[PDB]
Amino acid sequence: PSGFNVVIEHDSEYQPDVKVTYYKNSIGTEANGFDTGPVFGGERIYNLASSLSYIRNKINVELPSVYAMAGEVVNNGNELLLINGTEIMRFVIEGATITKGYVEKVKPPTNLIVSDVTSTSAKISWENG
Amino acid sequence: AELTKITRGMQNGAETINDNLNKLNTITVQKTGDETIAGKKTFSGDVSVDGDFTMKKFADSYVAFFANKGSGNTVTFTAPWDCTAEV
Repeated sequence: PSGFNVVIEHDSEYQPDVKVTYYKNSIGTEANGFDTGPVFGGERIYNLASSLSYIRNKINVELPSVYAMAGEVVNNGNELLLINGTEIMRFVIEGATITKGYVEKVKPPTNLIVSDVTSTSAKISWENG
Repeated sequence: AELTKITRGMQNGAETINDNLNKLNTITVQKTGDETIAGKKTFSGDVSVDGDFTMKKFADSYVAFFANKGSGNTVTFTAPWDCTAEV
């Protein structure tokens, strides 16, 4: 929909910052085993532009739809890693500890409309995320 | 020890890491096994040896004897180090 959304659950009662990077063939992600890639340690690191929004204990990292990828989620507490083969999308939190992280699958409803409103009732209608 | 720098994009990364780990493992003094350590080793703090301690030329570098040959009445000498005398 709006984009590709990665949820980061943390222990802060506030709004931790998140910095997103992307890189291929870092140590342990090479297809033919350790150091079988074209640039040992990892190829070009790209900074990914994110739009962040917050609720208590949950950061929602909205990235452009073009970056959308599958993959294993690794939680290292200081950083979250979205590993898809050779590709890694790295999320670095500031001022909190990552509790759990995941690509948002169950997404919140959207076009909320109040119709047929009377003194005693109203009808709420929406659209799936 | 002279280790070879590990950089992003390097060739022979696995072998250079292996050689460096092997270099460190064979040059370092470890908390187990029998070893031989070369070089002048100066210890800042306290040192205790629970096992058998063994040293070279003890009597020469700790015990010094100075006596007057021609008279035997007065001994005059330049102290080799800081010490306790037994006249």
